[PDB]
Amino acid sequence: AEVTQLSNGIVVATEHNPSAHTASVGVVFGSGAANENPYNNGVSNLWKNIFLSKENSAVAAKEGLALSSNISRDFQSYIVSSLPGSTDKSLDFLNQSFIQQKANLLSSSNFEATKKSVLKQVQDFEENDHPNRVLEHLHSTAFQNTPLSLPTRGTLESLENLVVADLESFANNHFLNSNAVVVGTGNIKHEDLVNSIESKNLSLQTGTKPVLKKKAAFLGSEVRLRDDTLPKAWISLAVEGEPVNSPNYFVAKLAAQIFGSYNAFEPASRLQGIKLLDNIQEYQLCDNFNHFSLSYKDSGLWGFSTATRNVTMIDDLIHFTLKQWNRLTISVTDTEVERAKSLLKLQLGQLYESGNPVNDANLLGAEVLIKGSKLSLGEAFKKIDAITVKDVKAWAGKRLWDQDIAIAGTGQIEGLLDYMRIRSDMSMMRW
Amino acid sequence: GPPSGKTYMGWWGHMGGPKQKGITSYAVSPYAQKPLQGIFHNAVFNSFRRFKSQFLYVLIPAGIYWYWWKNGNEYNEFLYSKAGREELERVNV
Repeated sequence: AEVTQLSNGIVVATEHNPSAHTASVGVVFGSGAANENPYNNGVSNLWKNIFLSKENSAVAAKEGLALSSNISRDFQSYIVSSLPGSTDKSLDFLNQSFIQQKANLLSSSNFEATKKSVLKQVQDFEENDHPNRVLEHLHSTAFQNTPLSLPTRGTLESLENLVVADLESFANNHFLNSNAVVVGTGNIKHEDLVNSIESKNLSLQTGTKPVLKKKAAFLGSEVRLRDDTLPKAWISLAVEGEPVNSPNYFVAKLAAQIFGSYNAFEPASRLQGIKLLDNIQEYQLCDNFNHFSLSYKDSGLWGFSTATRNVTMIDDLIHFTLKQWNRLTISVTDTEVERAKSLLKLQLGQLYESGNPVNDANLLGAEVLIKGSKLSLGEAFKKIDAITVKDVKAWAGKRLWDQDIAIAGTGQIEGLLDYMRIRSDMSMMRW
Repeated sequence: GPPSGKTYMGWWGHMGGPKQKGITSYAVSPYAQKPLQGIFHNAVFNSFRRFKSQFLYVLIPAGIYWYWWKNGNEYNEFLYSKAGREELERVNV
């Protein structure tokens, strides 16, 4: 495989997979949820859903073109998938959708129907999807009074104040030339995409997006969304992780991989090679957990989210999990590092080299927006092979051993104790 | 072990209060928090508020009993002196 890249003010980056049967072509902007003030919050979600609106999707589906979109903290994307013989049709449709006009998408009826639909979706997310809203409050309290705290989904109190003028103001300030990368993944060649872009004009705007004064800074805090009428207790807990373009990126991900993920109901998940499972399976402390190493442009998060029904033994869950985290600084073995190497090679090659072209388009767009070129997977495997136990211990002493944490929880979290015992459990007192 | 009676305090998880919903907490780590930022202006004005709302309930009984003790002690050291010895004679008999 190979990733090429060229420039004319726009950036054209591709992945010619000749074995695939489709071809995704779309623009990936460099603005995201982290580029909004807290009063126009959710305008990226509303651009996602006016791009995926019914009239626009119908006009797309007349030629056999499926639309896709994604709103992250750092990057938006607007991807159009088609057969590999219709890349010109997809480019001309994306041109007509964004560049040539926006007033037909931003009519009164389409905007009011879409605002109604996104208000319904945000309310449905707020009162029914519990582990994701725990993770969103974890971001909202780890990075508070700072633009990386804003949720990608938007809030009900802000999103019902947006009108068309704010949509157009965000479009003029963020849908720009240098801010964007046009991405073609799947079964298209790079030269075909560049010659077809130069065949058209496809000039988004003049460019040079707002600087955004505040820089993301981690802030140890907690938020407790206690709802006694829920059957479980969802809780995330994280420290300041590593951002992208850091030398400790793969080390932070391998540290997340050491303790892995778990599902108490699957039989092959209870037999993993984690030493936390010997403590966690005896009295059935949780139903599931997953360790995440989230990496943003300015900062990052490293921690775990979990859910449990054993609501009287939440503190034992947090206790054994954090003592296992303290094992990284002091006495992590060689076999755990080798196992995490093999599993992280596995899940990283599943992530970057799955068969779905839209996910490849999102990942390639994000990576060539942030760091200018895509690191191919072989050099990634060499960087994973270069990690030793001393690198993990040095990273854990830098980032894990007695550092501030951020906690978010909802449900029956009365069994979760104060902030100070969870904070003081980050250092063992025995080392 | 045997079961016990109904108490009014459970434990962490089943404490026994009413069910609560939509009440959110917010707390910051004390490592990123400056302690004793609220000692100056606090130990003056809040301490004067806590004294003003709460002193008179202590000061009126202290005043009553100290005045009554002082009047009794003065009457003692009167009637065991030379001036009030006939009054001591008539009230001791």
